[PDB]
Amino acid sequence: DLDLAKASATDQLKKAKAEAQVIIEQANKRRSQILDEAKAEAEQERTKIVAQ
Amino acid sequence: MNLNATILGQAIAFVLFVLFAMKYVWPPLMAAIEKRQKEIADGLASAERAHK
Repeated sequence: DLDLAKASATDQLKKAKAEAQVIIEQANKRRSQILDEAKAEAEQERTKIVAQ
Repeated sequence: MNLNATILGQAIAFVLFVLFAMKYVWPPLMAAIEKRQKEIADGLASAERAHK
């Protein structure tokens, strides 16, 4: 029963260590998306105003 | 009845049987008993840790 307990604990900790890395990688992906679209709009709106 | 020199002849045989029993009979047996007791209780400890 204790050799089942070790297996289960290690497996679930590996799962959670994968999940955390996935979550934070997607967080950095979202950061990149936000920043690049902000860079694009910073020119779209400037060109709009300078044509107005 | 007849108080007799045997009152001494017994006491010798007494103090001998006490010592050989002490040094060379009791620890050998109680060590095995305590070994089986501790090594049954360790399984209960293992079950508790498995749950914990």
